[PDB]
Parts: sequence; C-alpha cells; structure tokens
Amino acid sequence: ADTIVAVELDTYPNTDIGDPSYPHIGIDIKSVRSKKTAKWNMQNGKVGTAHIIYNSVDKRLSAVVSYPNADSATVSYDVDLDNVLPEWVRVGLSASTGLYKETNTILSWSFTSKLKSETNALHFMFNQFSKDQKDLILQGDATTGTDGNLELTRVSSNGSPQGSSVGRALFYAPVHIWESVASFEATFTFLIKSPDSHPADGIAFFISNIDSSIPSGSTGRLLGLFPDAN
Amino acid sequence: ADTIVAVELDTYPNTDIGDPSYPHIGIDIKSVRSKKTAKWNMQNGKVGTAHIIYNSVDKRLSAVVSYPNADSATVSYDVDLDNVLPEWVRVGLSASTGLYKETNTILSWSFTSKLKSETNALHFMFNQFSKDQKDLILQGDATTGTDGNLELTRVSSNGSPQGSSVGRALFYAPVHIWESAVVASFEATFTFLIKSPDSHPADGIAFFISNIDSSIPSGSTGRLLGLFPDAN
Amino acid sequence: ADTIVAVELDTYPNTDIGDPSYPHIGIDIKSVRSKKTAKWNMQNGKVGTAHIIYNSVDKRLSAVVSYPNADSATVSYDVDLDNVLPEWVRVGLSASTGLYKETNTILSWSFTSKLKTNALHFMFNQFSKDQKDLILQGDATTGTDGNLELTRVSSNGSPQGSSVGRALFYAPVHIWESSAVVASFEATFTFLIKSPDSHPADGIAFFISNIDSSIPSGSTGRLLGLFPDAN
Amino acid sequence: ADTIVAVELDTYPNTDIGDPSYPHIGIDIKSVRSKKTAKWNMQNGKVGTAHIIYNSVDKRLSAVVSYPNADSATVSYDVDLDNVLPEWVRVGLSASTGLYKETNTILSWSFTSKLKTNALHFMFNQFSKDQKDLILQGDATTGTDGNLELTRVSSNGSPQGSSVGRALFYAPVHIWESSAVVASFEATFTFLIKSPDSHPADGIAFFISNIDSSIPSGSTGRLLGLFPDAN
Ligand SMILES: OC[C@H]1O[C@H](OCc2cn[nH]n2)[C@@H](O)[C@@H](O)[C@@H]1O
Ligand SMILES: OC[C@H]1O[C@H](OCc2cn[nH]n2)[C@@H](O)[C@@H](O)[C@@H]1O
Ligand SMILES: [Ca+2]
Ligand SMILES: [Ca+2]
Ligand SMILES: [Ca+2]
Ligand SMILES: [Ca+2]
Ligand SMILES: [Ca+2]
Ligand SMILES: [Ca+2]
Ligand SMILES: [Mn+2]
Ligand SMILES: [Mn+2]
Ligand SMILES: [Mn+2]
Ligand SMILES: [Mn+2]
Repeated sequence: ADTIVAVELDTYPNTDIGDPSYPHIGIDIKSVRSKKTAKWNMQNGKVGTAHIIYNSVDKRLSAVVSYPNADSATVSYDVDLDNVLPEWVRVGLSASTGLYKETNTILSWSFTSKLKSETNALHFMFNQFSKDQKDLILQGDATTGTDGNLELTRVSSNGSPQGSSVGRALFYAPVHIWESVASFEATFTFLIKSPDSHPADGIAFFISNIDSSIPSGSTGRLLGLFPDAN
Repeated sequence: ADTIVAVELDTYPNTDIGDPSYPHIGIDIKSVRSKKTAKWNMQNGKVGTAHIIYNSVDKRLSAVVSYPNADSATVSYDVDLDNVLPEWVRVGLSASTGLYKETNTILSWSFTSKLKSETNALHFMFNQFSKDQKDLILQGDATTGTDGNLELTRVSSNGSPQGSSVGRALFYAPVHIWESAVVASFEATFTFLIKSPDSHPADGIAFFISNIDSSIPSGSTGRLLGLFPDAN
Repeated sequence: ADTIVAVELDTYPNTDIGDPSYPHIGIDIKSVRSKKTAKWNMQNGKVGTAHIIYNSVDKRLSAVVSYPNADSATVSYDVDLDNVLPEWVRVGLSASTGLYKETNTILSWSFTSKLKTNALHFMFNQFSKDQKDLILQGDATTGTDGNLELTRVSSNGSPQGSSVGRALFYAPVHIWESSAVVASFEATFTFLIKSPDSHPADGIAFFISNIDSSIPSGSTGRLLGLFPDAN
Repeated sequence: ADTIVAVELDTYPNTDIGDPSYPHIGIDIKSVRSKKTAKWNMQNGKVGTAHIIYNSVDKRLSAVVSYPNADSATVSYDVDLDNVLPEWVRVGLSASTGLYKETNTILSWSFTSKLKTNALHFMFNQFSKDQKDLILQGDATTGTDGNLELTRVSSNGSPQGSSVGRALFYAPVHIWESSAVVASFEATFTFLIKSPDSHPADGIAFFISNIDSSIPSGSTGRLLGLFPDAN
C-alpha cells in the first residue's frame, strides 16, 4: 500500500467521512481525512492558482489557492516529511469524480526541489502539454493534448465532464526530497468547470512512493489517492 | 534612521546588552537585541555555510548555519515582513570587529526573490568577487578581490584581521520583497570563513535587508555589527 | 558618447540611411546602420515575442521575433562582444516615434547573465507605478495596465509622435571577463505595437551599453533612442 | 540500433579510423568518426570542466573543455538536431577503456532544456549509492567518494582496461518541436581522468539518444559506449 502526502482541493464535502460543510483545501498525511483544512471559495469555470511549499527547517507543509482579485485560501500543517515519506518519491497531480462531477483541468504545473548536504536540484515546467507527453506517467483517465492541457478525469469531445472518473499525472523521474537544508515548491493552474449544481470531487498535488498507482475504486471522495476512507 | 531586518552570526557575546553567554545565531527585527537566538558553535578558520529563508504564507523568517559533517544551528522567528519593511529594500551582508576581531570573509553569496501577484523574479549568484565588483555597493571597510573574495572588515596584506572595523556589501538593484501578493519568497545563502588569532573573535557577520538608502551608522563597529545606531 | 550594442525591431524603413524597404529586424553594433537585417512582418496591434541570445564560445549575437501561429523572423551576426563593449554594462529596451507613431507597450521583459559561475536574472511580468529596479529615461512610464510604455501615450490610449524613452535594469551587468570559460546572456520580451497610422514608426530595440548611458539628445525618429546620428 | 549525437572527450588517438594524431574533443553525429574535432591537452589526474550548448535558432552544437589556469579547448559544428534526433530523447554521459585505461569519474553534472515555455533542469553536485533518477548501464556505479564512476575502478583505486558504462538521467527530454520559436539546451560536467598508463584511453562523452538507448555489445575501447562499430 502506497504512502501518500497530498494537498487537496476538495470541491465536494463528504461530511460522513470528515470533510467540513464547504469546499475546502487541506493537508493529507497518509489519510484522506485531512489533518487540517480551510474554507475554499471555489469559482466555477474560473482558472485558479495553487502554490505548495515545504522546507526541512520549518518543516511546515503549506499551500495557497487563489483566483485573480480575490481572497486566497491558506492551509498549513507541521510535518517532518523525512520521517513520513521515503528517501525517493515521485511528484504528481491527481483528481476524481463520483455521482457528481467537474472538469479537472491542468493548464500548467511546475516543481522545484533543492537538497543541500553540496546542492542537488530538479526543476521542471509545463505551460503546455502534448498528446504524447513522454516525461509524465499518466494513470487512469488522464490524457494530454486536448488542448493543449493535462486533463485528469474524463471529459467529452465538447468539454463536458463525466462522473465516476479518476486520473493522475506523475513526472517521470523520481525526486530526492530528503537526505539524512532541503526544499520544494510546487505550482499549478487548474480549471474546474461543472454543469452540476454541486461539482465534485476535487484536484490534488501529491508526493508518493516511487511505484504508486491509483488504488482500485478510488474515484469520487478518495481523489485517486487512498485505498479507503480511513 | 534605517529600518533593519537581519540574520546575525554573532561570535562575541555582549551580555551587557542582551546576548546569551555563547556564540549564537539570531533574528534581528529593528534592534540589535535579538528577538530570538540559538547556540552557534562557531569553528575558527573553518569555511561554513549560511542559508536564510522566508515566505508570505508562513511569515516565518528562518536561518541555518553549518560546517561540513557537523550539527547546524537553527533559528526562526514569526514576522510579517510587509508590516516591518518598505515595499522596496536592498539586501546585504554586514560585519564588524571591536576590541576583538576576526576575518569576516565572504567566499560566496546568493539571493533569490520571488513575488507572485503574475511572477516577478530576482536572482544573483556570487562564487567569486572581482576588484571592481560594480553590482555591489561597498560601504565602510569592505573591499573585493583578495583571493576572489569579499572582505567585509579590514585585513592585512597577509590575511591578519584588524580591530575596530565595520563594512557592508549590498547588491546594487533594489528588491521588491512584498506586494499588497498571492505568495512572496526569498532565499539567501552565503559561505564565510571566520579566522582570528584572538582567543575570542568578534563581532560576527550579519545578512541584512534594509531601506534602499541605508548605510553604516556612525560608530557601529563592535557589538552593533554595522547595522544599528545604538544598543536599544 | 555611448557604446551601444542593440538588436532592433525596426518598424519604419528609413531607406535614406540603409534600412531595407520593409520593416525589418536588425543587429546594431555602434551604429544605427544595422550590420545585418531580416524581414519582419510586424502585425499591428498584436502582442509579439522577441528572444535575444549570445555566447562567448561562438560569439554570434542572435534574435528571434514572433507572433503566435506565423513564421518567426530571425537575424544573427558574428561579433566578439568583449572587443566592443566595456567589461561592465547595463541592459535595456528603447523605442522612438517621429513624424509617424505607434504604441511601444512592453508586457514582459527577462534577462539571464552567466559568467563561468557568477549569475544574474530578472523577470518582469508586470510593472508597478514606482518600479524602482528600473532606470526610466525620457518619455518612459510604468504602471498603466501594469506595463512599460517606452513612448508617450495619451489618455485616450493613443500614441504621440516624435517621442523617445528607455528602461534599463538598475544593477550593472558583467558581460565578459578575460578569464571566462563561457559567458552568456539570454534576453526575452513581449511587446504590442498599436498605430492608427498607415505606416507605424519607429520601433523597439533591446540594448546593452556603457553603464552611464543616456538618451542621446535628439534621438527620436529613425534613431530609436540609441545613436546620436545616422552614421 | 540507436540514434546518437555526442560530444566526445577523446583521450586516445585511434588513427586507424580518423582520430587525429593527439587527444582531442569532437562532435559525433551518428558516427564515431567525429564530424569536427579540436586538440585538447588533457591533463592527467586533474579535474576538468566541459560545457555543451545548442539552440534551434543558431543550430550550432558547441562545446568547451577546460582546466583551471590553462587555455580552453573549443569545438563547434552546424546541425539541425531535429533533422537527426527524434522529438523525445534521453540525456547522458558515456565512457570506455580498452587495452589501455583511465578512471572516468564525474564529480558533477548539470543540464537545462528550454522549449518555446517548457523547461527541465537538474543539477548533480553529488551522487549517492542509490541514485534512483539516473539510469546506470554497464560498468557505471555511484556513491564511492560521492561520485559517478562511468567505468570500473578496483578497490585499490586503479582503472581496469576493457570497461564501459553510461549514466542517463531518468526522465525523457523534449529537445525539439516543430512549433518552437526557440528551443535550447546546455550541459555542464566536471571530470577526473587518472591513468597510470603512458597513454590513457579512451575518453568520456556527453550524449543524446533515442529514449530506449542501450550500450552496444562490444562498444568498449575506441567506440566510447556509443557506436556499434567504427563506421
Ligand atoms: O516617425 C517616422 C520618421 O519621421 C520623420 O521622417 C519622415 C520622412 C521619411 N522620409 N521623408 N520624411 C523623422 O522623424 C524620421 O527620423 C522618422 O523615422
Ligand atoms: O584502450 C585503447 C585502445 O585499445 C585497443 O587497441 C589497441 C591498439 C591500438 N593500436 N594497436 N593496438 C582497442 O580496444 C581500441 O579500441 C582502444 O581505443
Ligand atoms: Ca470531498
Ligand atoms: Ca555580540
Ligand atoms: Ca556545509
Ligand atoms: Ca528604421
Ligand atoms: Ca509566440
Ligand atoms: Ca579515440
Ligand atoms: Mn476533504
Ligand atoms: Mn547578539
Ligand atoms: Mn533599421
Ligand atoms: Mn575521436
């Protein structure tokens, strides 16, 4: 079973398993039950910005989500990621739909990892995605090319999102993300678009065991990240 | 009077004005009396590294100081830099000797400011220093091009440091370091070599962020580290 | 008098002084008579891209000028920058109108110096009203739509003729040493040239000069804020 | 059979097959018979620096090899990389010994790819024993002194003859696209060739190939871990 650290963008509140009563960002450590959340005033059809940061000094996992000329949502939680995750990881985005649905649409994604024993580094930047985007490991329903974006869940030829969908995008190379100062910054832009009165289920940035894969039946409320609601 | 934010690498305990009784790091917000500090087992004649970090999400100004295969010292303080400094700053290193002295030798320095409204960026890297290093503003006793290093304080033609010295290096361009921001952030690193014949060296190195038009105050040698008008 | 290396987005054919008959890109080495040019189908009112590059191994100053979904214009030229420019320089953008006019809005500017390692990078995506890390010379202003207008624009948003302005980055840039294994720079910028005139004038240039460089008195029109005369 | 573009640090003159009469650097386009070479005074037991660069505007593959306080060696050649290599590639270092031998230890390695923007950068300043973001192939090991040993070294530190290894970075790299205003890469690395032989052999190269690229069976000695034969 995979070991998951994730920052979630949770559009659909599953109160029966812990979610607050509103859309919300939060920090997920080994569980879909967030260890901390904030209210996230999601904006249908609006392109948004997510930034995630962590360093081995403060060991504060932190993230912002915003739309232009609006109040951001902010969440942060103390984690020694070197204690929780393995030496090598992969970095990625995940998303899912259920009974309810939305487009889970990635217009850009960037990452920068620095380790200082002295310094090793990795950086990659996606402002567009192509149909055969060979430096991404695409899993589940994830495609690229159309147009020219990364789409995590299923969406029709005219742009209409489909329920009970799950997909992930992992950058191809593993990342050394702690050694016995270190830091990483992740940035992405997303476009959640839904005809439903309630959209679902949300996007996530995650860091996993190198050989992580979507768990069986992880559509909907489990975001492509988790075996179960535990 | 200049508005100073600083990370200090304090070699000489001046306990008459607040210092703990050991070499320490600390965070300096508008005062030479640190808001917080930690024990910095300084190593004489050893080349060490310093890394300073800050962001507008956590607003926690933090710094590490370390010598190869040894324990680093750590210090961090919660600070909304937008609330203390002006929009435009300049960023710098400073150092000072007094009765006691040391080489305050800079072997490398780097900086990265990111501000996201979207992104504006600033980076500069110094692995060596020429004699006419036109992108620094040298104040007081600071020279460049001996080895290819920045020397914040006075040192002889054969490398021997001198008492009652004070000097500063500042990068030429001013820096946007907060907007009214999705996220802002900066990282600063430098490598130093402190070397002294004294049994106690003094007074320390600082990394500093100031009003653009800041300079060394009158008589800020010693415990005042080139940064502060007074011991208040 | 200044030492100027410039790449020029020349919108107005001043054939009297060697311009081709059409709008051109061009490389400018101590003279407004470009040492080399190529043809640039400048699209009026379109945001374009430009990239400028050089290394001390090949010593080829090169430039691309582009509009989404159309063929780029390309120009390149062999010059030892160290034998022309002084050890320290400043970097900038310049623009001029004359009898005819155009807006010279800049939407973005970037730069990277490597000297081999010493390094320098700034990215401007948007410009504030008090953009303190830029030296503004002449008619140049910042803040309006968050951009850099090199030349004067009225409050109707329309361009005034016979104007000249420049933005230089505040920090001096070390652009060659005698002891370099490699040295290199990249410069990139986006612009927008909006003219109600039949023929817009006069163009944009990215430039590297002596640190103390200033707008040559009279440098409007064909002279692009760079050169005192047309020699 | 693999598609190979390489810049070769050729320590041994295999004159039988077009090597010059001295150690050289050189650009290898689908052949071990370098298209272009320059003389390189390789210094035994000393750390050196190699820089490799290309952009799609100039279409000029150039390379610099240097030692502190000695004249650099320089080589350069005109190739439209996109007419040679496929859309996607992997990047790497290769090395070989044959009858005579040298250590081929890499102290650091960097790379930057820019596609107009899509980008990729990695910096290796040190190599742990389980360096999972490198594909190791043949005799190559990591960790010992925190370094990358392309070829076999004994437990006394001595270089073994007739050896071959390669380090490819694990992520595919997109090194051209038909819709590129500008694409470019740079690669830097530091090496240390230590040989007790009168004549060290065979050399190090930085290479770009088809993503599925493998060591050619028998590619030791003069063939650098890159080419099936000397054709
Ligand atoms: O602004 C365009 C040009 O206007 C003026 O020249 C007009 C002209 C061209 N041929 N005959 N008259 C001058 O100001 C030039 O310097 C400008 O380039
Ligand atoms: O290792 C150096 C070379 O050794 C072998 O060739 C020996 C030789 C050359 N001329 N006469 N004998 C082969 O393995 C070559 O491929 C190597 O370059
Ligand atoms: Ca949910
Ligand atoms: Ca003190
Ligand atoms: Ca160290
Ligand atoms: Ca003209
Ligand atoms: Ca374009
Ligand atoms: Ca050979
Ligand atoms: Mn949730
Ligand atoms: Mn103190
Ligand atoms: Mn012209
Ligand atoms: Mn050869």
